[PDB]
This record gives sequence, C-alpha cells and structure tokens, in this order.
Amino acid sequence: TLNGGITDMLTELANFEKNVSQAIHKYNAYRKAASVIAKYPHKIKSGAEAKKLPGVGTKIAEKIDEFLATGKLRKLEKIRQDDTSSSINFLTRVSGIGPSAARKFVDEGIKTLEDLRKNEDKLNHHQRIGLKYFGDFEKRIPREEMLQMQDIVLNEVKKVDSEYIATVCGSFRRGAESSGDMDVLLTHPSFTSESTKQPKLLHQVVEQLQKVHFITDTLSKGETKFMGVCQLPSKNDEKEYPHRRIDIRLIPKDQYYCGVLYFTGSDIFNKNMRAHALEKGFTINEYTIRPLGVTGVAGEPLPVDSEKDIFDYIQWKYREPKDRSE
DNA sequence: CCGACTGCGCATCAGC
DNA sequence: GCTGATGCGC
DNA sequence: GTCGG
Ligand SMILES: Nc1ncnc2c1ncn2[C@H]1C[C@H](O)[C@@H](COP(=O)(O)OP(=O)(O)OP(=O)(O)O)O1
Ligand SMILES: [Cl-]
Ligand SMILES: [Cl-]
Ligand SMILES: [Cl-]
Ligand SMILES: [Cl-]
Ligand SMILES: [Mg+2]
Ligand code: NA
Ligand code: NA
Ligand code: NA
Repeated sequence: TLNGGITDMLTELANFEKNVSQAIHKYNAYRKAASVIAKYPHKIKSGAEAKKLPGVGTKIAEKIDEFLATGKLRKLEKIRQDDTSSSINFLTRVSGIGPSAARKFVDEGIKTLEDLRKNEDKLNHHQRIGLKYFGDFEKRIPREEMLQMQDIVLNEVKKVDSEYIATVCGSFRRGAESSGDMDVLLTHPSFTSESTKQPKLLHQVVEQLQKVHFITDTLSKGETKFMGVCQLPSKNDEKEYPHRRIDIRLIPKDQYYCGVLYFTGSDIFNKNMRAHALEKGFTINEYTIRPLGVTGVAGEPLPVDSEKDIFDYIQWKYREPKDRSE
C-alpha cells in the first residue's frame, strides 16, 4: 500500500489508546485517520497534505511529519519499551481479555503466555478458549478455505430445514482474498419482526454444526447471536487445519437487508455510514433505518427492499460490497 | 470553544 | 430472581 | 483526536 508506514503507525497508536489509555474516542479517531489515509490514492509527502483529509487533524499531521522525516515516532518508540504498556497490549491479544482485564492481570503479575497457561482457573470461559487457540486465532483464513467452510455451513443448515438461508458476510462478502474469521447471517421465515413462531432456531443450527464436528467450541451463545470456534475436516495423514473463529447472527427475515448491510461491513464503513445517516437525520442499525425526530428520538422503521434503498435514504450512491473495505 | 463521536448481543457483576 | 451498568467483541 | 456550528 502507498502509505503503509503511516497507517501502521496510526493503528499502533489506536491500539495503545484503546488497550492502555482506555481512551475509546482517541482509539476511534486514530482508526478513522488510518482508514482515510489508507484509501488516499497518492504517496503522502507531508503532514499538511494529510491534514486535508477528514479525520486527520493537527496532532496527527505533526506525527506524519515526524514519521516522514525520520521513519519512526518517538512517542511509539517509548511505548514499545514500556513494560506495563507492552504487557497490557500483549494480553489483549487473547480473545476475551480486553483493556480492563489485561490491566488487572498485570496488576496480579499475570503477564505472559506462560503466566496465563498456569492460571487458567483465573480466566472466564471466553478467555480460556481464547488462550487455548491463541496461535490459531492470529492466523488468517485463505479464501479457498472460506469457500470450503461456506459449503459445509450452507449444506448443514439446509439439512436442518430447507427454509433457512445462510449468507456468509464480513470480509468474505467484500471479496477479500483472506479473512480473519467467518461471519454467517442466518434467516428463517418463522422469525420476523412481527413474531417468533418457532423456538431454538439458532440452537438447532449450532447443534447440527457441532454434531458434524465443524463447531468445536462456544465463546457465547444466546437466542440470536452465536460466537464460537470451528475447524475444517482434514484428510488421511494430513496436518489439521487451524481452529477458526465463527460468528452466526440470526436476523428477522423481513430485516435481511439491514442485517446484511451491517454484517458485510467493514466496521469502519458501518461507522462512517451510520455517522452520515445521523447528519441526514436517520439512524441505522442491523434491523432498521429510522428517521430522527426534531427531538432526536428514533421514529418508525422505513420500508427497505434492498441494500441500495438504505443508501438512497441517506443520499449516498450505492457501493458494492468490495468497495466497502474501509 | 465544546458537545458529540455507530450501534448492539451476550457474559458478568452490583444492588436490591 | 430482576434490573441496570460495564466489559468485550462484533 | 477531530470537527461542525
Ligand atoms: N464496531 C462495529 N461497528 C459496526 N459494525 C461492526 C463493528 N464491528 C464489526 N462490525 C460488523 C461489520 C463487519 O464486517 C462484520 C464482521 O465483523 P468482523 O468479523 O470483526 O470484521 P470483518 O469480517 O469485516 O473482517 P475480518 O476479516 O477481520 O473478520 O460485523
Ligand atoms: Cl477518549
Ligand atoms: Cl515507530
Ligand atoms: Cl431490512
Ligand atoms: Cl430497530
Ligand atoms: Mg469477519
Ligand atoms: Na483534516
Ligand atoms: Na482481547
Ligand atoms: Na466476526
């Protein structure tokens, strides 16, 4: 990428602010600046040039000037050698360990992978699974494996009930050559915004996927959202595939377009689009787009017949999924 | 200057 | 138990 | 940390 050095710097700063400073708005500000620089189609020559972009302000412009002239950022070089910041940043790489738990563990002298492994009884269930698969969860998934995973999920769902529709979203739907995890949107005509005519709709699908040894572990599970672990079957004498994160979201069938818009992302794209909606007087979530009243109270959901309808309401030209990787 | 910053499911905890 | 807040990840 | 009004 043309400006990878700068965007890596801003990403490292974002992670510092989230994990160590617990400053969520700075985390989001740094990620917004990284995203807008990442799509800028020129190699940046100065901080002033970058400051023309929305989300890049005075302080980031100065950091860009430092980075361009020296290849480094003193602020980050100091963070990298600070033990407490390093410890906290490492611990948050375990799924289920966030900024608060990371700092609490450091306080208690739980600081390394070996520390975590000998203190499993101090981890909740999610953290325990995150530790178990620490290495695997940092490996990306090639699209070819995503296709095999898609084939299993769609066929197993069909066997439970042919009226289910499962749609793989996230980075896969945006056409990525590799994905961090698998995201599956699920619908069934029994579950709408008007009624739930059948219970256990998500449970049934999870169970079937566990029964064929595709889903291997559960991080969290409720009526509409499953988060867990899966693994492709391997062949005779072949090394096993890494374990992979899988999320499944059951969305009311009449709200598919809002749900598929949400679950396709990217996360920053959704943030930017939802922010634009607010400036247009709407609010978007994974279920509906609603107008905001004069008082800032969401009104009734607007009719939605396609993903493009949502774009039309907020006066955005339609963007195909592959153009949403912000 | 300064209020506002996208939006939410599930796990966990506090207070009653 | 319920309710509401916080953590976490999405 | 950035920005709109
Ligand atoms: N913070 C968020 N706000 C709004 N939507 C989000 C947020 N995080 C995630 N999403 C939505 C958009 C994402 O594309 C989708 C799936 O999440 P996620 O799996 O983390 O990202 P991803 O599929 O885009 O990339 P990856 O390849 O890393 O898995 O959920
Ligand atoms: Cl902040
Ligand atoms: Cl650096
Ligand atoms: Cl919809
Ligand atoms: Cl809603
Ligand atoms: Mg994903
Ligand atoms: Na700017
Ligand atoms: Na984590
Ligand atoms: Na995901």
